[PDB]
Amino acid sequence: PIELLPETPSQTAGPYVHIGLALEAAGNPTRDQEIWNRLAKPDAPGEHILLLGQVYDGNGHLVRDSFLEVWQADANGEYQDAYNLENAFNSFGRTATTFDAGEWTLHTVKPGVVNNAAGVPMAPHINISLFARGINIHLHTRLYFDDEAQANAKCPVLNLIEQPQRRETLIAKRCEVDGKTAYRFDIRIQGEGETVFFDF
Amino acid sequence: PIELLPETPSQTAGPYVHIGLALEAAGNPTRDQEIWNRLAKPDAPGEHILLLGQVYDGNGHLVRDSFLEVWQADANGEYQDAYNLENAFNSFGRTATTFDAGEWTLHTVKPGVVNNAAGVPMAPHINISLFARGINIHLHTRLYFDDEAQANAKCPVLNLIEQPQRRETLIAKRCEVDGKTAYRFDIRIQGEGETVFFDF
Amino acid sequence: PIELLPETPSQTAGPYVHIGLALEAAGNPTRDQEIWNRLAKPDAPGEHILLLGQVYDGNGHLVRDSFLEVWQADANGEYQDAYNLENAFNSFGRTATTFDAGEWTLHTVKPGVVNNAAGVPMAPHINISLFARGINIHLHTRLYFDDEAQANAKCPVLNLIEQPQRRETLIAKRCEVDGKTAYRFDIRIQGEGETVFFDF
Amino acid sequence: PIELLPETPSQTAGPYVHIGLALEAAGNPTRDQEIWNRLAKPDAPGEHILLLGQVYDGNGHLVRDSFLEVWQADANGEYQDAYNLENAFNSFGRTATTFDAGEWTLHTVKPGVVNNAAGVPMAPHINISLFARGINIHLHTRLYFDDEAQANAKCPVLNLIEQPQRRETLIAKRCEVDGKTAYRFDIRIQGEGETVFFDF
Amino acid sequence: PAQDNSRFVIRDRNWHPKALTPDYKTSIARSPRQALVSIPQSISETTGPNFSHLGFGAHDHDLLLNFGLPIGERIIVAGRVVDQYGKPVPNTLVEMWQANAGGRYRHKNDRYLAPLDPNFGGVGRCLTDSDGYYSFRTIKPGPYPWRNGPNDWRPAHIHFGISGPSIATKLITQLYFEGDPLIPMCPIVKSIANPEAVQQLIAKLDMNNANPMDCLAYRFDIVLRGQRKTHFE
Amino acid sequence: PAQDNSRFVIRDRNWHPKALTPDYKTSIARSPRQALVSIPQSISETTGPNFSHLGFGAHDHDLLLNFGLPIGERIIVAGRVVDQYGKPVPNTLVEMWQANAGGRYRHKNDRYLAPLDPNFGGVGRCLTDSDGYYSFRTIKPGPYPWRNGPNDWRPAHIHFGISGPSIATKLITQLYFEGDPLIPMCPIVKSIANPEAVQQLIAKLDMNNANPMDCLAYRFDIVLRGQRKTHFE
Amino acid sequence: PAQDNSRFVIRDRNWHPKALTPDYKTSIARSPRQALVSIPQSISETTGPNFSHLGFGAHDHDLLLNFGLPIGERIIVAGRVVDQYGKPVPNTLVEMWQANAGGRYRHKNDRYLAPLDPNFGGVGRCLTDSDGYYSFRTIKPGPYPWRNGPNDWRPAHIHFGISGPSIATKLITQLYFEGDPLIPMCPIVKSIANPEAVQQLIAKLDMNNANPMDCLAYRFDIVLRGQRKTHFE
Ligand SMILES: O=C(O)Cc1ccc(O)c(O)c1
Ligand SMILES: O=C(O)Cc1ccc(O)c(O)c1
Ligand SMILES: O=C(O)Cc1ccc(O)c(O)c1
Ligand SMILES: O=C(O)Cc1ccc(O)c(O)c1
Ligand SMILES: [Fe+3]
Ligand SMILES: [Fe+3]
Ligand SMILES: [Fe+3]
Ligand SMILES: [Fe+3]
Repeated sequence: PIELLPETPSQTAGPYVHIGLALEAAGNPTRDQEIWNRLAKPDAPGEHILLLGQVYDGNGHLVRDSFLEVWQADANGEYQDAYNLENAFNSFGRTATTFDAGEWTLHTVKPGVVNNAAGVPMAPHINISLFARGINIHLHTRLYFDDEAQANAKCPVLNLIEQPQRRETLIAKRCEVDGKTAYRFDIRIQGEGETVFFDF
Repeated sequence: PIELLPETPSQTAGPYVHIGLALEAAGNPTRDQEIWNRLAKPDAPGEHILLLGQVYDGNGHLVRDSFLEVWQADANGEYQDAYNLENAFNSFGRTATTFDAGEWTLHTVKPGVVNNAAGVPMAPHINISLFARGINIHLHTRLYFDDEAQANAKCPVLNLIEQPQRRETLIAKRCEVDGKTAYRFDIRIQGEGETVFFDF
Repeated sequence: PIELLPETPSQTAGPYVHIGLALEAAGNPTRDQEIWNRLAKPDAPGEHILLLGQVYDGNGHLVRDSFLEVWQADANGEYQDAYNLENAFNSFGRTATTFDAGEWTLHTVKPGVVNNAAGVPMAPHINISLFARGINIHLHTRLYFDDEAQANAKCPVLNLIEQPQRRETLIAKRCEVDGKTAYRFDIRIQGEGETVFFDF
Repeated sequence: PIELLPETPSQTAGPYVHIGLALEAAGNPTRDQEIWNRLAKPDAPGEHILLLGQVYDGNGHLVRDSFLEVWQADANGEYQDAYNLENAFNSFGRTATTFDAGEWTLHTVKPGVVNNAAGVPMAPHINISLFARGINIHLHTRLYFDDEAQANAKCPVLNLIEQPQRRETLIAKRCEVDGKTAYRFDIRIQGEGETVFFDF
Repeated sequence: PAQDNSRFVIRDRNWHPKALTPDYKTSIARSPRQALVSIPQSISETTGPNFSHLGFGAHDHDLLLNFGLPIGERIIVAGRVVDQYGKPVPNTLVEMWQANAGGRYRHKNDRYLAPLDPNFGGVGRCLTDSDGYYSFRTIKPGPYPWRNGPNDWRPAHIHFGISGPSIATKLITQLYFEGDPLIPMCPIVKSIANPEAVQQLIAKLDMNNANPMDCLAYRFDIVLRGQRKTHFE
Repeated sequence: PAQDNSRFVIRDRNWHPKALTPDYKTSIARSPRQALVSIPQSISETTGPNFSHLGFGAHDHDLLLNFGLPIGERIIVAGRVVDQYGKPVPNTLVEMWQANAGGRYRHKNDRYLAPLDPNFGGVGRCLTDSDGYYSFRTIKPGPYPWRNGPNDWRPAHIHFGISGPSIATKLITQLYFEGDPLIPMCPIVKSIANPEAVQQLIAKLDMNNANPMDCLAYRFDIVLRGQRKTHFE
Repeated sequence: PAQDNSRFVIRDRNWHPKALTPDYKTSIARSPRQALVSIPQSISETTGPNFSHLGFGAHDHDLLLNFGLPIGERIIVAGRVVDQYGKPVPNTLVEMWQANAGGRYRHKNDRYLAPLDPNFGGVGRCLTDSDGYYSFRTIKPGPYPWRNGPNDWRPAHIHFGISGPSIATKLITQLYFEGDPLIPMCPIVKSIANPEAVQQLIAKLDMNNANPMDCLAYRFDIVLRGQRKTHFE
């Protein structure tokens, strides 16, 4: 058969990932421009939300050195790939869990609907990549919203998960923080209630 | 790099280990001098205690053919290496679990404090080696006492265990047997409440 | 390590090199345009000079089949790379030693000062490449002028030569030929007074 | 045939030899005890002398980074191998050439006579080992004295040198420095008047 | 907005290190036990951020000046980012981080006894050029002891992060130095089963890229997933 | 009392059998799922008992006389206990146990149909000499059937327990006999991943140590963790 | 006084580097053109100084403290000094010198742009013990660019000087680090014709001698000329 060049192999990010990808967190001076956790500026169209979560290992312990990267469409369900600190909205962000509480936060807007390759609409979702010490190759997942039951039920992606019980692991629970709309998305790397991770 | 002679590979002690190291238990006649579970003669200094416990497998079933070896300092925090049946106190002892009840016992004194290599005092502890059928290479653990919480909190060794909840597995629970001071120390080889095993 | 394609290996120019690069000297008819020893047209700016010299072997005998190539800046310390017979001045020229007297000559102007990579000015010099039978790979040298002692003393290049006495070998001695300013530059390939050859 | 283990191969001392073997010279702080150029203390028996010399390369240039080690008998022609800063005489010394003048000095006493293995007396001599940058493996030589013509003529070692002219290269010329008896011993590594170097 | 015009060659999960590699202790509790769910590529996965307009500072890629001169072996780390087809990946973000010359990281959590270097930070970022070339200037990091086995030491390494054209191509990896005797002993390195895969992680000494009497150079090329146009979909 | 004057070379957990070796059925539920926690060596780990004053019986090491003459092949099992540095381990405790000529153990729990040997116990103990030498006199044990797979047979073996200078060096192992065809089919033997490690478990026939017209001999040397003095601590 | 009781195995001048090795520029003018004159061994050559009574300071052999903690890879350099017969050389002087972590020497004449380390000198001395063992504690030196060819760089190396029992055995050499890609490219290294001789100069990573979570170790054994008693002379 035909063999191409092999992709460079992945390696864990390690516990010091912060010095390189989350300077503040590393407790180091930042540069003029940094990619962080604020995807939308106050004057950005769409419904402003706060996302927050915790990451658990197989023993039920918090993963305090985790690093996450997100990719989502804007409120119009469009991907803004031209990253710029001047934008009112950036489709991409970076976040990490506190060495203390071990919770991550992201300031964004609820994503608009996008169609799959076959033209079927997918429920509003946020693409997540999780990196950390002990993680050889990053994990891919999706965050869906509990208040989008109707859409969620019809998602061509959610429906690829054989066991309905497993689908619930991708649904973020709507809450309120300081009187602001928030959604909680906890990730269980291993064991009971283990979060669905994708390959693509 | 520099390579030394390889150490002889370990093998399971097997289910008949008693024939060689726990004669009485094998149901065989003993020899004049045997190494057993009575580390201290009644006339030995320090706080005389009785230690007892069970060993569980990954299914929560009792391990009735387990063999244990102990090493501890005397009441002055001193290791008495010259093994002699005439001594009032010996630092080394052997014990095994009943084929019936599956409980092991040891008669000794509460160990004194010893300093680590850096000069930091470790909380009073007993070094344990667990052998048994299905165990290819023996397991190393330490027994700590629940009435020494202060020292325990500052132990350089206990503190190397990342998760606080895992440190609890090494703490023996004080009780009384026939009006005598006893500490119960159960070992969970695998699963829920799995005991901390070391490498050194 | 990283290995590139190997450079084509050098070979001696041979004793008949003239047939290809010094037509007139071979005793052959020349072509319309030839690269020769007249770098400057009489109407060229700067101090017009005549350069001449001999080449000696390790026995002190004349090398009468030697071929030389020169590269120098104009009177403004500028390299004119666009070779054209119409230019008043060309940075590149070719010369050769007489099969009889064994002397080479060159008609040019005194070169202006150029700075090294670090921004330090080098004393006025002419870059020379010596080819000839018995010479497997060409020799690199520089011609400096004796009436520029000040600049010479501060040359970053001249100063890389450990022994002061060796630096003298690169200094051409001012004279006059037919009432014209001339500099004599003899090359000793080997032995007593051996000329400094470079690698770069 | 029989082959033993091969001796570790020699390597040049390099130009920085001083940081390790001649701290002062390196321009670094010295330690309490250093092996230097004063073999005898004023109260040492024998005729006190000053040795001095220069080292030349094949181009007749000074070798300013040379390092020499000497070994000689005392005035009684006895080797004092027990090195001690408290001794009135030490058989061993270290010296180096000045980065400036490029001259080395040694303060010692004229050596007594010693017999070869066959019982034949050798003329008073000093054993020298020369180390430096460009020197792959150190050079062995001997320093003899011009005022010991009689002995010199009969030396079993000097007489092993086939050409009488070559023998003169090992004879130090007696002089006076500040009204003190001195001997000059110049070493020519290569070329004209090349000093005799030994293998043993 | 980004558009779904590409497809990426499926990852070879047998080439890459598996999740569960027990010699690397922490991977025990941080690896899923359930199988990964395969999904078709969509705009969500085939797109990613472009960092062309990020405001990079002048010494972003020069660790010798971006934080006195650091103590350690001055080196240049350069290479090219290509896809599995051999096609260059221009205007892509390349980020790196490492320890100092002594194996000490400038991070809260680093308690290794080797001292910090007052003139060294340990972070760099570079956008690849039209030909997919990137380059950094730094000092060669030192081996780092870590609490794994009783005597585990990480080979000198530099952490690399590469974005590529999509979130599908995004990768985090590590560079090792040619000839390091520690390489074959590292549990993290060994997380990779194929010895051939390990070789792709070793930067080669590059004398041709070295600055005489200044600094040495190492070549490190990175291959991202092959990008192709959709067909008969 | 004992003193913290030594350090022991770290164990190679890839040389020794791993905890979970599924073909050896019982190991499934008796192997930890959490990684071992590595700890620095202290006086606790670098010291151990000295059995020099233990009151050994005169026939402690002679299985022929320590329990009629047993039926089976009369053999001497001798060897030396050294450390990884090749240094002898004198005055150390070596204990052994085994079955009779028929594969029957003198143990309650042994219900194998082969009968017991009235003149055979199957236990011995020996304290190595100044040179690290030990020796036992016994009869060659027979293969033993066990409930693992439906037709598993343990090769003839002798169980060994060695103390060494500390609890850090203490070891339990098994000796196998040169040329035994069962060796390579045993699930327990197979717990050892490296064929080279298995080789260390095989006693070689030693005609030089045999007593003509009496008994054969087998040589079994044991290597305990290398011991070194502390330095720059 | 010393006495003529020994004879030393003649040096193999084909094993050692020759005088004239043109790739190493400076050797051109610093090599004799006349043949060396062979001479029989006498008391002059078979004796040498004993340094047993030299007053060594406490940190003579510890470069980490003998001059703040230096920046660089903390390592231990240990080994044994033996003769060609394999016999140890006790109470012998071993001296060493090197550059800092960045390739900078603390010497007037060093103009390399890498900076000096305020806490590092670069000199050590150690007297071997009864078994011929020596040990040093320092930081791994960095490669050093030098004016030879236009792009020559010395591999990381440590200069060693060893006295031995006589002036006949005295030697100056250099230690190189296992796996250094620069080794085979060095004109000084290449002064040695036999590849097998080059191997004796490469210190091997010694994990067994390493101080966990502290510093690594390298093993470097030195062989001096064989010493024998005179016979039928
Ligand atoms: O704990 C781990 O995951 C291994 C490890 C530790 C420190 C590092 O800097 C690193 O790159 C990898
Ligand atoms: O069940 C097991 O662990 C295998 C086994 C059985 C009997 C033995 O004597 C023995 O040495 C090993
Ligand atoms: O004398 C020599 O250098 C050899 C030689 C002779 C004639 C040639 O044409 C030639 O190419 C080379
Ligand atoms: O010039 C030379 O002889 C080569 C060289 C230069 C500097 C050094 O430190 C060294 O050890 C060797
Ligand atoms: Fe790292
Ligand atoms: Fe058995
Ligand atoms: Fe030709
Ligand atoms: Fe050097």
